Amino acid sequence: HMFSKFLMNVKGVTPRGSDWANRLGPVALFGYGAGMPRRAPLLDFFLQSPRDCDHYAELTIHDKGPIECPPETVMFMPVLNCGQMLDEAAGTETPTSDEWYLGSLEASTELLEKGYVPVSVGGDGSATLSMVEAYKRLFPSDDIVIVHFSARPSVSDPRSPLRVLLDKGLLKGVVSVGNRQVSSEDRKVRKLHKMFYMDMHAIYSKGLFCIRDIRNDYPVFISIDASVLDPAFAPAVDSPVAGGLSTRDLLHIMNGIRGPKVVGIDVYGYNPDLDVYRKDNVGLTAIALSKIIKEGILKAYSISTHT
Amino acid sequence: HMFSKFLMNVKGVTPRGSDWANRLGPVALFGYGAGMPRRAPLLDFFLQSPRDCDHYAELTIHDKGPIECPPETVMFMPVLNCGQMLDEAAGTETPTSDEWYLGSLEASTELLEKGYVPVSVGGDGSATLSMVEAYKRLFPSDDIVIVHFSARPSVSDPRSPLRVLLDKGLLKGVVSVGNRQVSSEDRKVRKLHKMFYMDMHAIYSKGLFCIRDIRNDYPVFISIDASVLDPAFAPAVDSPVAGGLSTRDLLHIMNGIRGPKVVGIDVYGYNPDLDVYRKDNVGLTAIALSKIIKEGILKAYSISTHT
Amino acid sequence: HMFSKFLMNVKGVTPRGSDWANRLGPVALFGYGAGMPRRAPLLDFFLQSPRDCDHYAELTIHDKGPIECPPETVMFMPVLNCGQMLDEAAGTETPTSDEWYLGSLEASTELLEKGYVPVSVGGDGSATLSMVEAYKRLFPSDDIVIVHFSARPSVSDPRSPLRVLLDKGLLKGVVSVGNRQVSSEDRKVRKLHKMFYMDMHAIYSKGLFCIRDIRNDYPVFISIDASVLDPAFAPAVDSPVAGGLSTRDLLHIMNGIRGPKVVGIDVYGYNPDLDVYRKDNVGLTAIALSKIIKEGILKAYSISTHT
Amino acid sequence: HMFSKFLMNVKGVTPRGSDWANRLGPVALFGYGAGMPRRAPLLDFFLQSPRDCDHYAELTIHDKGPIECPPETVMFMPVLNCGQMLDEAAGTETPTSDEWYLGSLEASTELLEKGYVPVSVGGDGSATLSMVEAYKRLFPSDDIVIVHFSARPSVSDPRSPLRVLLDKGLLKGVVSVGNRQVSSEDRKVRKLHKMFYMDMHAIYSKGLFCIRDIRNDYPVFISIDASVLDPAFAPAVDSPVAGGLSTRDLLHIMNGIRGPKVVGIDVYGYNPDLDVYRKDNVGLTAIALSKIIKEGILKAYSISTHTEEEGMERVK
Amino acid sequence: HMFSKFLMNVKGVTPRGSDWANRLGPVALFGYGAGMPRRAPLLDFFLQSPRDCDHYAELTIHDKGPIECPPETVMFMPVLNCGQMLDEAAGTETPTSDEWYLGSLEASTELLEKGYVPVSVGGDGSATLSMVEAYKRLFPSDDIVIVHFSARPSVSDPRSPLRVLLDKGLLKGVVSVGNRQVSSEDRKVRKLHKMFYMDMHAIYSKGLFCIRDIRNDYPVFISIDASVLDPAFAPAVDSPVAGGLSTRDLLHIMNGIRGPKVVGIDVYGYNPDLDVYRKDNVGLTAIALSKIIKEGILKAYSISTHTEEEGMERVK
Amino acid sequence: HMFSKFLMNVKGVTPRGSDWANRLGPVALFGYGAGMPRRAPLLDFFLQSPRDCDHYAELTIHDKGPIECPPETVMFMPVLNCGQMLDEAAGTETPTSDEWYLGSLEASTELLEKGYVPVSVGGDGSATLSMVEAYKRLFPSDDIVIVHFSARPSVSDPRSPLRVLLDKGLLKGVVSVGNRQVSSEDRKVRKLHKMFYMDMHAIYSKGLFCIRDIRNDYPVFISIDASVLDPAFAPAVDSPVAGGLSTRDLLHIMNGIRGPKVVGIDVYGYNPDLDVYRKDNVGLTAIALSKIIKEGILKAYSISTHTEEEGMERVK
Repeated sequence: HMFSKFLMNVKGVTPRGSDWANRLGPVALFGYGAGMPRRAPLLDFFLQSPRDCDHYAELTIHDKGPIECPPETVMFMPVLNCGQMLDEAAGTETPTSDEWYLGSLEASTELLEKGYVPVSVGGDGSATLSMVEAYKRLFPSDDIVIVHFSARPSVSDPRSPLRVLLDKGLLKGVVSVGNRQVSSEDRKVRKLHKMFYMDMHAIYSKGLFCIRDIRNDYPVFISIDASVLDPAFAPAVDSPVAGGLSTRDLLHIMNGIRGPKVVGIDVYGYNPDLDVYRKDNVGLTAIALSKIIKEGILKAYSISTHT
Repeated sequence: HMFSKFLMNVKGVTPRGSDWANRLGPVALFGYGAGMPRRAPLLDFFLQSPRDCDHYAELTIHDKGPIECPPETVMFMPVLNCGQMLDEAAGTETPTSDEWYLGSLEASTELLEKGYVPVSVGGDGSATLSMVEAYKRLFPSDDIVIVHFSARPSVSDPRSPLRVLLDKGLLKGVVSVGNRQVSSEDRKVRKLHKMFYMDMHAIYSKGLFCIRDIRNDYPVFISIDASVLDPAFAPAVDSPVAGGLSTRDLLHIMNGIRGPKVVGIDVYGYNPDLDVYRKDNVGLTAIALSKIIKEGILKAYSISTHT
Repeated sequence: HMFSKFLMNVKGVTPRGSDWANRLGPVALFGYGAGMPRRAPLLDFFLQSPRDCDHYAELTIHDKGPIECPPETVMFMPVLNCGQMLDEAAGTETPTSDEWYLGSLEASTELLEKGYVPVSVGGDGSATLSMVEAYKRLFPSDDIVIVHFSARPSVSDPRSPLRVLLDKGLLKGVVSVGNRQVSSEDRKVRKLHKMFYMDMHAIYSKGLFCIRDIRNDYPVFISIDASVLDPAFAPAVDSPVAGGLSTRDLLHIMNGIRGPKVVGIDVYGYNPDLDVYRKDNVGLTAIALSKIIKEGILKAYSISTHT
Repeated sequence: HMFSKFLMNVKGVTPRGSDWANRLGPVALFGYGAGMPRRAPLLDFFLQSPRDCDHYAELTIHDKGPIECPPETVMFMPVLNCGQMLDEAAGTETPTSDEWYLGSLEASTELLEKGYVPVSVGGDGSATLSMVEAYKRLFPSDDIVIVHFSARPSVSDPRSPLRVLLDKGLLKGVVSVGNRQVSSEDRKVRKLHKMFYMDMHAIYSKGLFCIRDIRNDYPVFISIDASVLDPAFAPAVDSPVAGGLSTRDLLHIMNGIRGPKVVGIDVYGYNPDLDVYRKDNVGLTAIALSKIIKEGILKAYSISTHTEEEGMERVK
Repeated sequence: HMFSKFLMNVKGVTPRGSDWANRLGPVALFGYGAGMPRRAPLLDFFLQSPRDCDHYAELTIHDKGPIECPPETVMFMPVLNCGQMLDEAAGTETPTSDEWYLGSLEASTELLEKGYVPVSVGGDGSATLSMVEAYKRLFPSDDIVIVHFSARPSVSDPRSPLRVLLDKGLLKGVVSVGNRQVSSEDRKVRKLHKMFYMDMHAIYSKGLFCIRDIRNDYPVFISIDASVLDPAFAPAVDSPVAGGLSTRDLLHIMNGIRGPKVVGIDVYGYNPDLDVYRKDNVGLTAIALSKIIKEGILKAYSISTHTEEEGMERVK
Repeated sequence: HMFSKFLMNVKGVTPRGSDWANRLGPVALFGYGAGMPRRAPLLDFFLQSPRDCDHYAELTIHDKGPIECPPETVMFMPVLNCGQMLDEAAGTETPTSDEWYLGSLEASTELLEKGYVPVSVGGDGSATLSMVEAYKRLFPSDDIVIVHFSARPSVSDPRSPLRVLLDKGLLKGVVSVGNRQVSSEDRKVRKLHKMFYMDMHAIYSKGLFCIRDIRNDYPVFISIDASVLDPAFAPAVDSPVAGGLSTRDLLHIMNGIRGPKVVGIDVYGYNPDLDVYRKDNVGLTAIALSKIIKEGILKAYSISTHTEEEGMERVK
């Protein structure tokens, strides 16, 4: 409804240039706000952040096409900024969770068929559900695995984005990283669906930096909940749980993610009303998530299935 | 005096059910406020926190008995909430350090003879002195060792809780973990009483996650000062010292604590007036200490002398 | 101009006692404010901080001489407090970057010829330029190497303190530690001047605590930018970059710095208007940098070329 | 014929008792000499070696049943000594390859149907083909994985035991350990049959005492060629290849073998005429190999699919 | 009698000078052949081996005093060669067990009272019993710990040297290193006398180059059985057990031995008739053992209770 | 004379083709027997050993050219077998030291000018002096570093090959690996010529599989004395020193050798009369050494200055 301006802009996105096949990318970036306050400054804060990555590459942000492939010598990575989905000036009505879903499912379908890798910033994680279904519908043959970073397994509620994808059998497998609050009900669902998981204490006690190897052949959807970070690095989350990952811990682990291609990326769990602020009113979580998004984009451009 | 309501409630606590012998536990929880502001929100914040532990077990909080042993298949851990010692509505008079001592010594004696493991939350660390003496008086034959987590050795002042226990010879040994501010006077007392210590830089440079082994046969009292954490994780401490433990560091190390039983647990050094707050007025230290308390309780239920 | 009171005080500093030759030290401490707000509380906050180091030694702060060598049994380390360079009560005029330079170059020249090791606290890093030139002019034969801790290489701008020293060929070599934002232009300058660097992800993935060895024979200038720390530990920096060093990480690495003597120390990049504050108005970065300064001083007293 | 005395003794073996209900074991031990000199003293030398193992347990060797399942915690491991297959006394004729096969096939078949874990000692590796086919014929349902210790992949030759098992499609998977002489034809067969391998240099550089905890749920056959050991430890092999495992290395690696049960064990590649001998005529390889056989027997009694460790899942 | 020539030479040894004031050493070296063949060439072969050690120091062998305490930093280690105990020339009679004991007891007694650290070479291990009792008789005040390198616990037999020392209550503690053949009766004695042990498989899995820094304050006797080494390195032992230490492994582990001083050293378990020989008749075990004896002597000159490292305390 | 047949065959070698444009190789292999018994079978035994290497590549031995540069990805490594230097058939006179030198000097000179990497097998180490001087005479511009594997520094004697090269100032640097017998005169020469060294105990304690990634840009000569290996792996050396590298250890360490190219390789210190033999008269050292020669040849074909890893610089 007030996604309409955002939706029509994605509809007219110039399709993948014919030199982007046999090539990872390009990356399509947009803002997602489901379950979060209307004022969502994370996407804009990212666009303001420096574009030099941890690895020796640089993001190139374009508000509109044409998005064309550069030489692999200069190593630039084009990002098409599709902006916020919610037109914050088109009204005061709050979109229902079903409206967020439909709008997200439509934007993902469009960006994927156009040949872009969709990267959603913000929201409560419901975006994961919509753009995984969008890929599965467009490519029913492909097997999808989800690498999910969170403090919680988030598969307790049958209406959870991860739980819905599992019950509908759209996922080949699930990799849960950094859980540190696991209920018995979570364990039952983990057993039933046979999920692979590495809880926080397990990662720590077995060399946190000693994570590099093991081969994965299936296209990967990367779902990142901000709560996977320790509250000292990411306070702006609902019901924080201490003893989590550092920002550098998270970057290292996600750098070791293997696969033939990235299905999509979801960064979420961020609430500006819960953040810790510097005296100049900049939030800690925004700073942390800004670099996570960047290295997520780089991963979408450089992911390999085995080394 | 205004501990009277709290004290009479402990007096009527139903003694250990006859299926709790040959069994670790149960755990008795109460609030302690000596040397700290009257508004002590840490205990209440803990009771509000999620009860799923790092390990696959769950705390079960009861305000009153009966506290009975469940099957070891369901793995529940009963915690008897005895509430705050200081009746914050009974007056405006501040209890002296001697009154805090007497009240704490009486509550500990009662909870121990009832068959409970006492866990004290809050205060300045003086609670350590009182419930160690309460155990020693009730069990003069048993040898007690203290595992003490702090940024400082805290044995300089002859009136320090740790120093008093040492001079009175109630301790078999002392394990100081994570010191990073050691005076020459501290070193003299460490030499005289032959304390085992692993300073912060020593822990770090010799594999922080490489701490697991070595056998201990003596019942352990766990004394945890919040200052042992780095100020980035626990700012709410008097005279903070940078370069400390992360929350995950602390959880890992305390998980490796060995012994036949836990004498008692002291979590302290927390001042709400010194904390760093999120925009929704929740303090970082409260979040950190909330999980430390939980895994301390779990340790009291699962501690083993050697593996 | 309003450095005049500070400058005349350094002019009358009692020269190195004749028992300080064949001996590392003493250390001269002063405040530097170039490129930063006039209210610079870092130096005063350090002087207020505890003086017990990580290692079993203690700083002894003297506002005036005589600064004489104590026995190596008591292990005291004299620090001559020269106070803030900018007389915050002498006027409202802001010194130009050229005035900061001249004033700093003059104070360094004086403190060095007096036999002191200069330690500058605060500013934007321009102090590095002035006291390295002061040493080179006084000792043209000696070869100088810089160990530089920063999130950025800071050699992009031809007017950067590090870049100027390089182009003028006053440095034997450059060790950049903890970069995590490297532009292509940075890489070109790193290649041209043949700088040794260990970027953040490289340090982390190859055992962060596994850094100890390798021999260095050249006198070392230690330049520390606060941005090298993760924003969770040091938020008070311009344009923060997540995924940085912890305070303990930094202390460990700098402890492994080898050399025959310390040329000088620069701690900078701190802006009180950008810090995260506790409820009692103490900044996190100030706490972190306070201990970095202390162990920097200790390094100036105990540095060795190889073990 | 040559195997007559041995076979009829194997027939009369009283099947394992009901006391072994859902229990690993027991183990049946016999000599196998295909492709090797007539004097095959490795079996005799093992039966003379100490019974105490690395881990705290004791071998108990028996020539005849009943094989009593010991009290739950005494840590005894009964072994049924079935003796030598070839009876050198009766006859002077060397069995053909196919005769060795049929002999090993029937012996393995009988012991398996009686509920024994067969452990073959000696030979050139042809035993691996026989007893794996004996198990697969008796239990077509079970999926078998082979852990193969050797200096060579031993699948280049179309007539090789392992290559035959793979071409017949009788194996779920193959784990080759300690190869250090791999031909191009080997590598062509490796990808063709998708077999897992950890070459010798790869084991060494990635911490020899750091071999993973991958969970295996398929019954394991353990095929051990002596050539996997360095010639300094096991010189009694044809065409020795330097740069191999130490006996300690091998014991550690085989101790990490995972599975619900062992389908069978084959220890081979030993030739007395190629050994290095002490002044009292005891060979070094035989010393090393008797230790290998013993810990192989212990593995058959205590193998497990994985070590359950809370907080982390296990890759299959 | 048989020990007559050796004993009277030991008697005439000029006691260590005053220059050794509060100093480790010196070391007295002698041959000991109890339980072993008459030709015992290990001592002669050691005296022929190079003097330069692993760590930068040089052995200086002497047959007669005075043994001058070298300048503080020249890194010379004087060794007093006391020769063979049994004189094969004088007489053809084999000494009984008790005669070996009394001979070793008196020799050890004399060298200790003269201020020498006794290093015995050869025999079956009976020397450990003698010189430990010689030290304990001379210094009842001192508490002794024994570090025992062997493939076997060697305390099952009530008549075993180590078992006798434990039953007589002459030891503060015992550290058994490298066991890989442990019987149930052994384990019963181990808990009964509360002896510390690190079996071979435990040493290997937990990083062989990762043995701890536990502080020891008691004087150490070092009892070294050659069987602790793998048969590939030391085949000249009775009943060899595969899967042992390399010579390098052993040198590293014994280099980590802590203590105020060494009470004595015994290197045994070597039999020339069981060795593996090169074409020029040099045995492998003798090569390995001479290196072991040398680094044992160096240990006696430079042993320390602990390495003081700031920030962390040391477990006793 | 003695080298007549060998030399004139070396002269007629057709120089490497233009297909080797900016390419490592090819390798020329020849026997060298200075200081050793007349029967020198190490070369023959290597030419009989399997061609397949540790890493996936295959040796292809040739007696005569043309040596065709193989397709870019077939992983063949052509080796030119130049045979034995000394022709035992023609004449019964032992060459003097200087005659060995001149023979090796001219052979090395010819092969280098033809664009071959010379690999010498056998001798006492004198070959190192010859071919390094042959390279330095042909390429005075290039700075050479020597990687020297030995149990001894081998620079005490003023007449030692390495000491001569250092005194003549023909080397940029020297990396001594695996020393375990270092005299005081050695240490005096070490600081005097500022040579880098990693002694055996230092390699072991600091993780044997943990040797660094230091970048080297100078052409490397690889001088390999068999004594660097433990006597259990290589007993056929003069005055054996226990506590050395395993064959595996050595292969790993030499695989980490960095450089733009190999100037030459010398494998020596082997004496058939000092070896330990199997019952079929095959020596253990020869087995180990043929593996060493093979991986040395592979190193000459695939050596690199450093592994470029993003984010961290390399110490030169």
